[PDB]
Amino acid sequence: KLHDLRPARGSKIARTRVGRGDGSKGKTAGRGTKGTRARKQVPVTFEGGQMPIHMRLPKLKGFRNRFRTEYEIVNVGDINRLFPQGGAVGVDDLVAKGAVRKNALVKVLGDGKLTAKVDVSAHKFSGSARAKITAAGGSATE
Amino acid sequence: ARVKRAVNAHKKRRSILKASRGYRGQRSRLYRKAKEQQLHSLNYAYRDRRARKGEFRKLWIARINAAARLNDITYNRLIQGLKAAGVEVDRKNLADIAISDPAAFTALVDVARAALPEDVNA
Amino acid sequence: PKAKTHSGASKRFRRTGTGKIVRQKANRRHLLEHKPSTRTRRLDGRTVVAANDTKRVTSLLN
RNA sequence: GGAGCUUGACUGCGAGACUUACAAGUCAAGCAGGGACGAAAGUCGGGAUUAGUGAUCCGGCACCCCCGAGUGGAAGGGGUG
RNA sequence: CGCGGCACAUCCACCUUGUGGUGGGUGUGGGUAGGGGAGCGUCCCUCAUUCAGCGAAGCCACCGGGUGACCGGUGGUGGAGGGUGGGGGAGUGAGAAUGCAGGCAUGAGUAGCGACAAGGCAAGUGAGAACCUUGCCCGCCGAAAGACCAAGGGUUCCUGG
RNA sequence: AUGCCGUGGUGUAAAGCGUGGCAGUGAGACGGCGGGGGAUAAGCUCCGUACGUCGAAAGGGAAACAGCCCAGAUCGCCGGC
RNA sequence: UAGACGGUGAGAGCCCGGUACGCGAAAACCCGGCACCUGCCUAGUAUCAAUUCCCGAGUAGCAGCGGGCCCGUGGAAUCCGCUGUGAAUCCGCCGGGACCACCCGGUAAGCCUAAAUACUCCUCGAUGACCGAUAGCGGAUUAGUACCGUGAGGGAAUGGUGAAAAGUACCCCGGGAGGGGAGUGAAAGAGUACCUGAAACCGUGUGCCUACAAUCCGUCAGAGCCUCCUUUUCCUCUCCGGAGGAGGGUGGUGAUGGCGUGCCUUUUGAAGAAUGAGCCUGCGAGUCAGGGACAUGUCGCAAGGUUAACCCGUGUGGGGUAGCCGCAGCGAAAGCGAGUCUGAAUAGGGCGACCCACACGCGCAUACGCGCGUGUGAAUAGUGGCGUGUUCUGGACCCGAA
RNA sequence: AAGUGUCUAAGGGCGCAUGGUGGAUGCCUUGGCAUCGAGAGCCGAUGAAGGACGUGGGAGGCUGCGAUAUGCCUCGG
Repeated sequence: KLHDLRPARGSKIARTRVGRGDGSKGKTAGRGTKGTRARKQVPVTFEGGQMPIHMRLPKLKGFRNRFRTEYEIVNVGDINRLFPQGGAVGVDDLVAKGAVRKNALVKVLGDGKLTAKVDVSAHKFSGSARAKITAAGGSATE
Repeated sequence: ARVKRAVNAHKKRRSILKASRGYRGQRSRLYRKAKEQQLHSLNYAYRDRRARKGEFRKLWIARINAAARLNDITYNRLIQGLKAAGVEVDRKNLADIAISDPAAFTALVDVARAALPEDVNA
Repeated sequence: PKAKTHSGASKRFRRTGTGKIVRQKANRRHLLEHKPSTRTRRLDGRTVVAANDTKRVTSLLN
């Protein structure tokens, strides 16, 4: 019951109250100084006055393409163990098994020996994926 | 949750004051002045018990020297002789003997004198 | 209410697929007549963050 | 010090070390291409060495289909110098 | 060094042999800033349990206990809400900020008592009179300390208590 | 001479390295030993030592005494060396 | 169908006001319903040739100066405003991020539009791990009052008798207040200045030391008295008591000796002649929100995990798959994939994958292991919540300027 | 003769007993803060909000009230 109900050993760490005497933590308590740190927190960015690393280092080159359609990546080894009987592989089926993000286009990698002779109804297969699928005896789609 | 922090503090106040009783003026009346004195008093007790032990050695030595001089012998040669005799007797009870039974002290002096070799050469 | 990422850090540092951060070196945008190809090759490329400020940088990015 | 022929006062890399708070600086055998001197072996990624220099952002010239706010182009931006 | 009591690492042999502990050995244990670990205590909600107008809390004194923060018992005051344990949550622990609110101290029964116009006596009211009332003297301003208006104040004018 | 790097043994309890978490310091002083600045100066100031102490260390001694000599307090003891 | 709270002489289901629950509105108001009253229509729907007109004007758009939208005049679109100029009505005009051809979409410069959303002076009913008189609104009490200020404005303190006033009849000192004796009363040790009644502070009675002696006003040794008390010589009075005393042991006091330079802060450094505090009581200074971030410990799950807003319901439980982190990363980007990039290629290099005490099939090897598969059962992990420490924006540990 | 030699407390100190001052702690509440749900969300030239003056058998203030003045008339409780 509740009177036998206990917290887990090692959890429920007591709050270290700070400004409660010298035996508990101290009068200055961490801020054992008289400078800025004693009275206020200096921004983590500020180095001292010299140019911080944020301006000292050069700007990361390049840009970012707005029209970049990122594809989700499906492990053919995961196909091998997930559907050892083959038969048919749908995207709805793969997400039903939780192997890939929902509502997204996919790609197939070839890292893993494929033995399951199964056609895959999906998108954008790699050349090595075609090598493994045709090795098993299946067919690529898009 | 206001807690009214009086009670917890009062435990300290009444404890320190009841221990501090007997001190003169603003020592046995004021908490914050008494507190100072307990710190000084107890640091003093801390070193004074040890100094006390040394002090008692000084007293015992003086008395042994007095009785020894009454038997025409110095403390130096007295202890040297007793060590040569193996008489592992402390200065507390030796000084006691000096009062309870001076004759026993004289006997120990004769033992030391006989045990001492001959002179100051080696 | 919600953390902010330092925009310069997001525009200068690039996190990799693991717990590593790299810094672009480019002390080569002003004068390039006196610098040898040795020096420009030392600057060319991308260099892991030295371990002497990662405890700061990771908080600057996050 | 002196003389003849030349342009390596190059390209894309450079393991591994020194040094150093960091940035930064400094050396690097050897390899691919292509070339100079050399009958050859071999030397050459500026000056006997160390001083002659200046982070970031932004802007400018040339070049590389890298993108191109529905498409095809362009403005602009991006990469190398 | 010796003799006893606490503690921290490591080690030896064990019990649930890295969770957690038992017996023993060696070494270690001055310490601010600072890190880490393990705890006491006031208040409050809940659960189990419970003393309690045959006298709780709070407070006071005494005797005891714990390595410490602190705890218990007895007795007195008081007269209604507190203990034990497992948990939860803090407006949670004051000796100091020329700190704040309140009360009282030292200074100290010291200074000071307010234009360099002056009071005195008698009788009397009254428990009580230098200071009030009524008489008799003295003194002072008298182009103001006199006598009337305005502003202002807002009953301070009279009677009785 | 010392000292520094590295190497093969002996010896040692934790001292080291790497990667993380959280802070302090970022005003030093004195003495001894080498110096420089100064006047052959200073309780002056500026340097080095894996030289020490105080700072952050009580105790005993230097009459008194943070920095000198000895010595690093767990507690108790009317016990010793 | 009442055990919610509160009151009543103390802790009440059954004493009381009430609650559960059921009744209950002349009149007024609000809402809803019904009738009257008010008000709209003698159709432009459909097929068609496309000669003609129209679809909001000093408007749009353009130029200049400005605003604002992530967008700081910049390559600067959309939107709004000002100033000049100044078009068209379907083969039209504007927008789709300078801009232009094509394509999709909608037809501006005219009006109105409830719900979902926000707020509480005020009025209901309820709640509270909110306060209990120095707290809570500043204001529990003649409170935005007394009071300060020219004024705008600023802006206090004072709670509690006892169940019931039963507020001490009467007497006696005293001018009275006040006090004592009586008395009510459970109690006056609850008397209007009052529940409990600490400390500072004041004072009295009494045990002990002190007027030839200096020292943070103590500590440790430490005699003699005082008080409590055991044994005991002893009083034999003994069915009592233990008187006074030796010795022993508590609680006070303390002669006299030794030792010893207040506390905090800040300081290289302090007993201070560096600062600060007159004392006592009370008040008060590192905390919280966030599906924040980083790290760590425990607890759920297990290549998954997890739900926010929101719906239902009665306590905060059941649902809700939009989304997030992980799962494959590299590259400026296109892109391709265990490779990828620079690069003619990479022989090399930046980044990430793959660890055996080992068998079976197999090349090499004296022995030792390189490699493709199954295990001789070989190597492994993230996510969320509650805690801890730090950190970011939030008044950010507190107080304090000119 | 020479020497030893307790005893003073004017007035202070310490500790006990007993009082006073003060009103802290404890317990309480005619009182407030912050919230969920449900209403209302306007008043006013018909003289609003809010106020001065005045009104009671009896001095003053607060609440209510307005020369009809701690109240009037009507329907209900």
